[PDB]
Amino acid sequence: NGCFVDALNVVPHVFLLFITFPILFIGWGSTWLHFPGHNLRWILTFILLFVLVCEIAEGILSDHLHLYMPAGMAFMAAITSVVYYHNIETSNFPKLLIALLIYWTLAFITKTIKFVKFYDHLRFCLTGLLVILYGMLLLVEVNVIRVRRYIFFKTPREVKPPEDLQDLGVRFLQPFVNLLSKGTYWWMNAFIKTAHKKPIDLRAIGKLPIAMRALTNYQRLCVAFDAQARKDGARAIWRALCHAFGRRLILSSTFRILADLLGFAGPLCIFGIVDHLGKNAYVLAVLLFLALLLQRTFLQASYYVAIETGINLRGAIQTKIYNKIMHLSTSNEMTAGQICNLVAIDTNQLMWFFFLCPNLWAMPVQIIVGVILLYYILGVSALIGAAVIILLAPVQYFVATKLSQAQRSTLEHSNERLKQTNEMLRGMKLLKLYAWESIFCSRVEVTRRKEMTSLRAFAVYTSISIFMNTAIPIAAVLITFVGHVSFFLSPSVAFASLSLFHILVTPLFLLSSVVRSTVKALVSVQKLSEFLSS
Amino acid sequence: RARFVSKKGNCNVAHKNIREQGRFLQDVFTTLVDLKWPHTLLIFTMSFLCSWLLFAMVWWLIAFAHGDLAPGEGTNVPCVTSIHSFSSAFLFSIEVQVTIGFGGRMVTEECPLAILILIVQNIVGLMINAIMLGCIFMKTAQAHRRAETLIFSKHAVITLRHGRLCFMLRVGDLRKSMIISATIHMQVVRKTTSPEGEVVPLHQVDIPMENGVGGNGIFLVAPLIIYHVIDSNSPLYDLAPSDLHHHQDLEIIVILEGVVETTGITTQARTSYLADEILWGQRFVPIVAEEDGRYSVDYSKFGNTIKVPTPLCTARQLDEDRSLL
Amino acid sequence: RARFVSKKGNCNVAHKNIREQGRFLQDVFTTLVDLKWPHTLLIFTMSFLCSWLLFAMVWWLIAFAHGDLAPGEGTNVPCVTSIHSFSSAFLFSIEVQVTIGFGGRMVTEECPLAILILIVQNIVGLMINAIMLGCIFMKTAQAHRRAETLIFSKHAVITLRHGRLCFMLRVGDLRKSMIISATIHMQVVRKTTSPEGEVVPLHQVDIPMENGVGGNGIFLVAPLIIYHVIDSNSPLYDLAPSDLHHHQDLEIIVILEGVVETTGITTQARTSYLADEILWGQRFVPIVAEEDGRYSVDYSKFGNTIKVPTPLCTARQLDEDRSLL
Amino acid sequence: IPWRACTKYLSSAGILLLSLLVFSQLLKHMVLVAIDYWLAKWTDSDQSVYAMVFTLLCSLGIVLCLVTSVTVEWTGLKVAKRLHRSLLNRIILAPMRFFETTPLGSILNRFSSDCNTIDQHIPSTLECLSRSTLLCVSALTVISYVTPVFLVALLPLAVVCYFIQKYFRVASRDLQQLDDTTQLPLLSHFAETVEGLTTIRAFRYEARFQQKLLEYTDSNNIASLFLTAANRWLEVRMEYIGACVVLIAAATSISNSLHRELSAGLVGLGLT
Ligand SMILES: Nc1ncnc2c1ncn2[C@@H]1O[C@H](COP(=O)(O)OP(=O)(O)OP(O)(O)=S)[C@@H](O)[C@H]1O
Ligand SMILES: Nc1ncnc2c1ncn2[C@@H]1O[C@H](COP(=O)(O)OP(=O)(O)OP(O)(O)=S)[C@@H](O)[C@H]1O
Repeated sequence: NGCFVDALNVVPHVFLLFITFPILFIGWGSTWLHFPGHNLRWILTFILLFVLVCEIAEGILSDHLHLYMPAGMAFMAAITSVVYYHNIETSNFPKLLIALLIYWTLAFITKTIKFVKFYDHLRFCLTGLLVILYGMLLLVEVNVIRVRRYIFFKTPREVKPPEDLQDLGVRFLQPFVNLLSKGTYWWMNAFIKTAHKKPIDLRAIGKLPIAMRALTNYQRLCVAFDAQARKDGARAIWRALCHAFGRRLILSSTFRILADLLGFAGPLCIFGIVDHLGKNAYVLAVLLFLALLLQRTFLQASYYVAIETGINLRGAIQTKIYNKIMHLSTSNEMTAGQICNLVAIDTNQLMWFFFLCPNLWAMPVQIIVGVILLYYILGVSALIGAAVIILLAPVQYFVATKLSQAQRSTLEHSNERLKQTNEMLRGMKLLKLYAWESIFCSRVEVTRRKEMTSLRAFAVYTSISIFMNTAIPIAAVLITFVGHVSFFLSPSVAFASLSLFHILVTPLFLLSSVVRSTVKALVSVQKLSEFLSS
Repeated sequence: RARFVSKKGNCNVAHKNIREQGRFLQDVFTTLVDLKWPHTLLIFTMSFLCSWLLFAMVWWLIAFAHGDLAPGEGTNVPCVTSIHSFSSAFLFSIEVQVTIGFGGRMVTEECPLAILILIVQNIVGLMINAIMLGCIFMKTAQAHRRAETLIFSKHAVITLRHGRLCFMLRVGDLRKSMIISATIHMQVVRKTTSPEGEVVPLHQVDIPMENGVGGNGIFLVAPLIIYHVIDSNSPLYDLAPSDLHHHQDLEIIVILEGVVETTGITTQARTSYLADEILWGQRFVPIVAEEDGRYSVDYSKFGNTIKVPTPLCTARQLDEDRSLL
Repeated sequence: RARFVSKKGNCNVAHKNIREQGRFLQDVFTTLVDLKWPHTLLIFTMSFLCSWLLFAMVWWLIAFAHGDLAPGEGTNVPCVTSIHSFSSAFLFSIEVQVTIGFGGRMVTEECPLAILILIVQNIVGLMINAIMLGCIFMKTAQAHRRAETLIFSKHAVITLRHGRLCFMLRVGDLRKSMIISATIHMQVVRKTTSPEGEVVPLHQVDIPMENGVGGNGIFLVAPLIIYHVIDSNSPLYDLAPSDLHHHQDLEIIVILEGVVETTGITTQARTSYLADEILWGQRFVPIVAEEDGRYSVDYSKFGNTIKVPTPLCTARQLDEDRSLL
Repeated sequence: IPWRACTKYLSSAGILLLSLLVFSQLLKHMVLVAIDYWLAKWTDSDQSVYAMVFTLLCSLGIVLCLVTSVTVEWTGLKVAKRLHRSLLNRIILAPMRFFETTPLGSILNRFSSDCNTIDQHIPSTLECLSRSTLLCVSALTVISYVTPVFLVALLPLAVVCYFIQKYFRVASRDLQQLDDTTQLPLLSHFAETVEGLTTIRAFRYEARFQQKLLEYTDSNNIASLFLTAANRWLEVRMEYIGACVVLIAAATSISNSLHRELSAGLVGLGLT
């Protein structure tokens, strides 16, 4: 009785979609309360979305409406569960939660019946995954009733919605929104729309949450520094920062590596589609869509978490070196300029290096996966190509260094020019009282030519950089395809190689800047340690 | 500048940081009886269609499960005679739910499970019909529209009556139907600083309406100018006539309450007059006129105003001059 | 210690030895319209099922008695065509009662007794349907939930305003919908002994709410601190500031009444403040703030309080010092 | 900023190099698309002649790229030269009362930075903007040619981007300048503490000054944080649309170019 069990599955989705509509229509016609398992709930809901897409794929492969309707109904049921949970996060209730719990139990029952009747005789894996996900969501609901007040004894002892991010006027609410918007930044729609009309200012801007201030980051950093110095330096301050900023950085890094994996994965499903049509493809197309959106979302969340950790670190070490400025001795002009450079360039170097920290961990796995993937698509010839592109990464670094050198020289000349100007724009009446102005303008132009001369070499190096940027992508395909067929090709192979070439060219440039930033940050932290410990 | 309550009678102050404990939905039907008509009609049709589709699905399933859905001649009688597909099942659901009872498809005495589904279908249908009638009727006692028909003059003037400064404002009715026992609560708001150093952002204070021996309420047949006399005890008594037009921030609101005749509900109307809306030293034009055998009221001159040669000075200084004259 | 009425607004005093003369049930529907929703829904389904089963039994019996129940071909026509067993009879009862009218089983013009049973079945059905709709609608005018949405600050403070001792308490609204003509009845209770040797266990006395020229009522848009001034005539005027926090037993309750707009019913809210809840010499933080073009109200500071350097002394001794200063 | 500033900037270069830059860029992008267009016909299977044509296209691409880069370099340097000389000459012939009226900071500052800023960043950023816009136009034209119908589906979404553009800039500029402002009094404050350090440690005013510095660093962080939040917003939304377009392109390619079109060399270019 397969159709019978299909209908029995369709029923509970219908029940929930029908109870959701009155409440959703009343709610559709400023305190955020969060419950334990919220993030777990949303993660599991996205996994449900994915498995439901797979079930729809199965239903397309089989076709019999009644045989693939259960997926199309669970889709709206999960979306309506999301709508319910949004309506509960916005206003708490003990009853709406039970309304979810009933549906979870009934869906679990129907899935169990499906599993048994299948065991007695692709479907197997999908049904099992759905069973596991529904069970985990059930356990989450049981946790929620165990926490505060589903039925439990009389009073919830309810939390008292968090005043950190919800009390008196604050505008940057990142930690206090729905875990979907924590990814897609939906809370910025209101800000940006209001910003279009009225000019933004510090009165129109928010105030930083208690999760990120000078005091909070300074407290964590000084606690780590204390726990490290009680066990007694450059390595000490380093490990102190490391243990102080902890989980956020590694979380960003793992977001980043998973995104890198899915990005390396995209072109392979492209390849599969191209193969299938030349000789099971709509599924690959929708999977490509899903993988693209998920990969890019994870990449962006990674960027943001890293940036926020870096901003925390900048605030922390800034207020710390200001705290040190109070206890220093008078015997230690040049030190003042060194101090203000220690805040204007050294701290910015530290913070931008902390921006680029997760990229330094995620780059090697990216190039490794790239080379191993292209080898299995083009064979030995691939290896040759895989060399050429990689050879651009060290060369780039060299080029960059030359730029820096040039920059230094140019800056020198520029400074001198400014001096020869500051006089003329002060002795104005003196200058024009006898018209010696052209005589000084000749000298000013004499300086300018030297400045121009430096700029030629700088722009030549810039030109070489821009040239290599788009030359190596062409050269890779040239020396690879000519060196593969006519030396040693379905459209899929060539186009997958093209995609991988671009997906590998994009990260390669960043490794050079990462290396420069890392060495400069190491030097700047040695400097900060020498200063902070005088 | 910011206004307290708008001219139309709606409230301006936007609320922030409401610790919602859920009472906003806990008022389940006293919430939606507030709504507009399109939303309420939408949610009523959605209630009805939701219930109908739910039971149509369960009936489709029960006819499928009994096996009466499998087209076969003999050896059975369907629990519901003449049922073939989902469409006819949904037709049966709407046939029994909303109590039309077509009877082309007959539920039979062979299956007691169908008896149970019917005996719950009908009671839930009747309960949701009962609430969806009571709440729409509780709605049609929305008489705020009768709060719309009342009107006040756009700006209010002050004058000198009986040797004392006075302020005059108009009101009036717009239909034949009277409003029972209307009362006037006339209030003034101002950012005030106490002698104790306490500053309030807004300070409501009652200014009396001056009728016979006492009384808070009035009788509305024709447009009646409401007549208060500011005295040294009154809170408004201290201001100056040249500082009101531009700078000062003084909202004078009036709240007229009263129960309409036919529905019996108690409605009210609220309006504000700003420091830039009010003006000084004028007089309204007489509306009522002895016509052929009755009193004709002309609403064209309702907001009309004539100049009057009255002295212009502050009520404090005017009281000091009354002490001098 | 024992409280008079609880914070939630429910009454605490448990009644004992009520000479029940039966009026508790004599209010038959004004009793059950008070009940919760599950109990009222239970008793409504039980009313309906009771009536349906009663008439299904009597119909089963009448078809049995006529002999039309005895399956036979010819020499008769059943009073109700196509009736076989009790199940089909109960199906006929629910078919004619709740006015679906399936018509598979036809009541015929051969037996006038069946005509009588139908002509009483339908009228009793219609009457019990009429009451079971009117009472559920009379229920959906439960607006006590709107008595839930109102809020008062947890504790009340006293201050010195205009050179005289004052007590300040907050109130406020939680929805867009206004409350018409709300009035404040502010009462104090205390175990009192008269000079005649009479001791009362509890003694309610009105303490005035101090508005403009008079008036018992207020206007609620934004959170308005209610402002009373205790004077030598006031009953609360005699207490001491150090004896209130721990020992004395003084409940100050406030009862705010008002009719909600949309339903028109008159609701109220009641709250108590104990001698241990109230505190001395403080000031609330200003809620209302001039935002972009409006007034923003922040309910986070609703219950917030700041210290104020005010003299601490008894109102009697403070009045004596005012006589001295 | 209007087109007049850029018009004067490029007219200082002259008609000699303007077209030499623009047409060379157009031709480089045309070669970069045509190589893949010919590879599309290369795929299905004269393989040797095909590979030789591929080699010819690959050589044309790199030669043209080198030419374009050298053009941008030479033009930028000439423009900087002429602009500096003209600025100096025009400042020389000014009346004395003009020099006395205008503060020294503004007159000196333009030469100090404007000149430096332009020389350091205008050529590279201009080259990058040109390459980006032409690559985007080329990609749109490719996915249009590959799918006759996909074109008609992509013009709606692109119009969406227009609405995403305005709302971004009118804020992204604003926040930007705010950042600059919160950076200026902070650093200066630091310096004030260093010089008058003895006075501040004597008055025992260390607490209030530390409070002020926490205030300033918070005002800096809120700005530098909202800026990255807005950049993330624009990024994610533009990316969601860039994924919608590839979804629609692949969905049209699998059916149109296989079922009825019966062409496989198309879907490759479009998907890639
Ligand atoms: N314990 C009680 N509980 C509730 N109601 C009562 C009670 N006692 C009396 N009543 C009613 O309320 C009124 C109070 O009057 P009472 O105290 O009973 O004096 P009474 O003269 O004895 O009147 P009775 O008891 O009816 S003969 C009476 O009229 C009763 O009807
Ligand atoms: N921001 C708010 N919005 C709406 N209602 C509130 C808010 N804060 C409190 N309430 C309710 O109204 C009353 C005001 O008292 P409060 O200012 O909260 O003092 P409280 O002692 O902290 O009481 P709590 O918050 O319930 S422990 C409380 O009893 C709350 O139930």
